[PDB]
Formats: sequence, C-alpha cells, structure tokens
Amino acid sequence: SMISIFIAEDAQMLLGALGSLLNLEDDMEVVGKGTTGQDAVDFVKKRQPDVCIMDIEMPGKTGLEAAEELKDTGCKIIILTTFARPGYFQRAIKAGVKGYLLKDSPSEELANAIRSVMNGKRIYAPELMEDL
Amino acid sequence: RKERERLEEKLEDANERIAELVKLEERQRIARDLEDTLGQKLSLIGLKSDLARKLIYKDPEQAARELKSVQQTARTSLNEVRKIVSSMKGIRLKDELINIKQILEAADIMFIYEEEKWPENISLLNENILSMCLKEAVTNVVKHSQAKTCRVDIQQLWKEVVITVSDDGTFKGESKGHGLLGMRERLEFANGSLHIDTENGTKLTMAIPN
Amino acid sequence: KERERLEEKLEDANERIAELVKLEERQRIARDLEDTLGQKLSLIGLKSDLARKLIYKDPEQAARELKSVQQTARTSLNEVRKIVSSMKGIRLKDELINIKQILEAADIMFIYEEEKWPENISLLNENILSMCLKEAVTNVVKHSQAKTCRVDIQQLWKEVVITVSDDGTFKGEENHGLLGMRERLEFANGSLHIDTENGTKLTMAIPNN
Ligand SMILES: Nc1ncnc2c1ncn2[C@@H]1O[C@H](COP(=O)(O)OP(=O)(O)CP(=O)(O)O)[C@@H](O)[C@H]1O
Ligand SMILES: Nc1ncnc2c1ncn2[C@@H]1O[C@H](COP(=O)(O)OP(=O)(O)CP(=O)(O)O)[C@@H](O)[C@H]1O
Ligand SMILES: [Mg+2]
Ligand SMILES: [Mg+2]
Ligand SMILES: [Mg+2]
Repeated sequence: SMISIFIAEDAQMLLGALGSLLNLEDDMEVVGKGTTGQDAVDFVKKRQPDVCIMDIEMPGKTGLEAAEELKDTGCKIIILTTFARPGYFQRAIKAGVKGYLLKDSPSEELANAIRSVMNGKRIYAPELMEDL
Repeated sequence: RKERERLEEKLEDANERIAELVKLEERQRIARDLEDTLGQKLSLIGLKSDLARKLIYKDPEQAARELKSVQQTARTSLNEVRKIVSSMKGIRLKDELINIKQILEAADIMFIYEEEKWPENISLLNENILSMCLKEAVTNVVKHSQAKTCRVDIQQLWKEVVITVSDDGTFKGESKGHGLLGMRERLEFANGSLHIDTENGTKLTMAIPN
Repeated sequence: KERERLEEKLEDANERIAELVKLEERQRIARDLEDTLGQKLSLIGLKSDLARKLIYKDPEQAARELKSVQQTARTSLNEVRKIVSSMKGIRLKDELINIKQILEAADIMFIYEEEKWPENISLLNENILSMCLKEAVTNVVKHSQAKTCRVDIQQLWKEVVITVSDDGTFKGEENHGLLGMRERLEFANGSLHIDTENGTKLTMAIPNN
C-alpha cells in the first residue's frame, strides 16, 4: 500500500530535500537514507524496500555499481543523474534499472515514475537516451 | 630574405597549434568543475524551490527557511562563476574596451585599436579611473566630434599607463563639473595627468601611475 | 646534475607560458558564462527573496514566484548541460561514425573491427585522437586513390594505438596535417609513425592509464 523507499545520494542537501519531497506523498515513505553505493547494497539486502532511489556518482561504489549488485533482488532501482554522460544509459539498462531520471525532475514527475515502476514499467528520461 | 619570413609562419602556426591544445585542456577542466559545482547547486535550487512551494500553506516557516537557502545557493553559484576567472587584474578596463567598441559601432564611427596591448599590472583603483576616463573620452567623440574614425592606444610606458584617444572630427569647445575638467581633476588627484591636442581633430592623452 | 636543474627551468618556463594561455581562455569562458547564466541566477535570487517576503502577505503571489524560480533553474541547468557538452569536445565513438560516412561517400571500403576498445581515455586525449583520426581519413580520401581503408583502435599496454592504413599510393616527397598530427600527438607525449611502401599506414599512439 505504502511504497517504501531508500535514497542513496552523496550530497546531503539533495538527500534531505529528496526525502522531504517524497515524504509529502500519501502513498510513499522514505525508510532509509545513504550517501554511498555500499549504503544502498547494505540496506536493500537487509531491509528490502520496494524502491531504491540511486544517484550515480557517489564515493566507494557508484549507484550503477550498486545497481549491478542488486540486479537480481526484488527491489526496483531508479537512477537519478544531473548529466547524461556516455555509457551511463547502456550500463543502466544492462544492470536492469527500472527508472533512469534527472535529479532536477519536478517532484510531481518523480512520484509518477515511482508509481509506474511499481506497476512494472521502465521509465527512462528521453534526454538520458544517448540518441537525443 | 623571404625564406626566413615563410619559415616564421611555420613557427607561429606550430606555437598556435600547441596553444589551442592548452586552451582545450583548460576548457575540459572547467567543464568538469561546472558539472560538479553549478550543476549540483542548480538541481538543488530546483528541488528546494519545489519543496518550498509545497510548504507555502502546510508549513510557511519551513518554506521561508528553504527560500533563504535557495537565495544563498544562487548567490554563491554566481560567485563560483565570478571566481573561476581567478580574480584577475585587468578586467574592468577590458570590459570598458567592449563598451566603447559597441558605442562607436552604434554611432557609425570606425574604431581603431589593438587588444594585444592592454596592461595587466595596474591597481584596481587606477584601472577603474582609466575606465571612467576612457568612457568619457569616447562619449565626447560620439557627442561632439562628428568624426568618421576614433583611435585608442593603451600603452605601458615607463611607470605609467598612457591612454590616447584621438578622432578625425572637429573640436567644438572654446568647464566646472563637466567631463574634461572632471577627467583632469580625477586623474590629477591620483597623481596622473590629462593633455589635449585640438589641431587634427581632438586627441586626449591621459596618464596614470603604475 | 646540471641537466636536472636546467630541465627544471625548462619545465617552469613552459609552465609560465601555459598559465598565460590558460588564463586567456579562462577569462573568455568567464565572460560567456556571466553573459548567459549571470542574469538568470540573479533573477532566481531576487524572486526567491521576494517570494519569501510574500509567504504570509500574499501566499498566492509567493507561489507564482516559486513557479518561475523553478522554471528558470530548470532552463538554466539546460543551458549548462549544453555548455558542458560543447566544452567536452569531440567523442572518438562519434568521429568513428563520421569517417564511416566519409569513406562510404568516397567509395572507399572501410574495414574496422572493434577490438580492445579503450576503457578510460582522458577527454583531452580522446579529442586529440578524434582530430588525428579525422585527418588520417581526410588524407586517404584526398590523396591515396585507395579502394580500401583499414582502421584499428586498440588499448595496448598504457597507450591507445590507432592505425589507419590504405591500399592506394603515397603522393608526398621523402620529408599541414601530417606535421600537425605529429605535433599534437607529441605534445600529449604520444607519437606518429608512417609506412609508405604498400600504400600508406599511420600509427598514432597516445598515453592512457
Ligand atoms: N572629442 C571631441 N570632439 C569635439 N569637441 C569636443 C570633444 N570633446 C569635447 N569637445 C568639446 O568640448 C566641450 C566640453 O566637453 P565636456 O566633456 O567637458 O562637456 P560635455 O559638452 O560633453 C557634457 P558632459 O561632459 O557632462 O557629458 C564640449 O561641449 C565640446 O564642444
Ligand atoms: N593517405 C595518403 N595517401 C597518399 N598520399 C598521402 C596520404 N596522406 C598524405 N599524403 C601526401 O602527403 C602530403 C602531405 O599531407 P598533409 O596532410 O600534411 O597536407 P594536405 O596535402 O592533405 C593539406 P591539409 O593537411 O591542410 O588538409 C599530401 O599532399 C599527399 O601528397
Ligand atoms: Mg552526485
Ligand atoms: Mg563630455
Ligand atoms: Mg591533409
């Protein structure tokens, strides 16, 4: 009924603002927060949240590396990036991420992608697909 | 005689190719830094302003706190761009050079200058005074000379920066609080000088210590 | 050794010149960024200040201001994305596509098989190799009169090695693009070698990892 979400973002300002923006939803709940890819692997393998919001560039293990370690878990991973750097998209689809969105997405569109991902859909930003 | 001239172009071009590579190496470095700083801060600004809107009615005190942070982040983000110049000396006069080029082109007066000659080791105060004087010398050319050409020379000669502004129009003067007295007073207060030639058009020679 | 003290003076003199070219470019970019993102960021600061002032006085007006701040920040992030992409130069994978189109349009068979593709090449060295690959193929099209052109791009040891060979005939003398490529590669502590017996074969290497 309530979507449990873990957020992995190394920038505390954004990690805190994302949690605040997602906790405003009636059907969502931020059950944990992390700043590294290992924090995400540790929480998802232990607590098993419905969704894991994953930044790419983080210290230790990137969100893409963390997504590869959680590929065969039942957690739906949504990647968030500011820039669409080459190979990120191909590595994201090969790791089986359910969403690949922009950090600067309006909260309305982010919550909608979380619902679509929970409905089994794959939500990828057109900007991020390395063919325009 | 002329195989030396043709050999120096190979030297100039080879140096230019290497310079283009150093330029590009720097360009890539700034591109990474922008992505990290500005990019991050703009994403945050967008998010906090979205969250702040969501709290207008629910928690107005929290919305205010978010807006204070958005304000700060935007101000510092402009300061980062202002900082990536490496707080160089020579900027104010270089910006005034751009202003006078636009003004003279808009007035259909040919502007003759050379950017390769603009002193760098000038104090910020004396640079600002020269910018004021350069602006006024060109304003006078546009307003009064009726010139078709205006020549600006900026040279570091001995322990002074000397700016000459000349035009091919006609001098119209024969005073208190106006540009010519104003420039002379400001320059002289900074231990500089202003001289004028009104025979072949009008030529101002301003000097300031450096 | 004296050879060391002099090499230190040589390194420092090159560095001083480099710093001046770097600074000249830095100022140019600073002007372009201020020109574009300057007003946008200042506007964001002002509207977010005004919006804070209206939270209690006129909450509807504060909401309107925040919608504009949101929009301005999003669009500015988009200007930045545009800038960063441009500043990062040319990608080698994109240059590979350009040369395939060029050779096909010139009716020269293009032979390329992806083998040992460079994992992590610096953006600068990637841009240099793109420039050289473009020029090696431009020379094939313009001068060789080849019917086939073979390109190999491999990560071998701590270098990226690109070889461009053709089955045409070399037209130059024993001793522009060839000097240009050699100079740009050598600046990057790389190398350019050429074989002119069976057509023309360029071997360019640039350090990497
Ligand atoms: N470049 C120039 N060419 C021709 N006449 C010039 C000139 N510069 C100045 N003059 C003459 O000298 C007079 C005095 O110039 P000054 O700069 O002191 O005042 P102004 O007439 O430009 C008003 P303000 O300086 O406040 O803008 C002008 O009115 C004009 O007749
Ligand atoms: N792949 C190739 N096949 C045959 N001849 C080639 C060749 N690449 C170069 N050459 C020969 O070497 C000469 C020098 O090449 P280079 O690239 O320096 O100048 P260019 O003649 O192509 C003009 P630019 O380089 O400015 O486009 C060419 O003029 C040509 O005679
Ligand atoms: Mg990050
Ligand atoms: Mg005047
Ligand atoms: Mg050529």
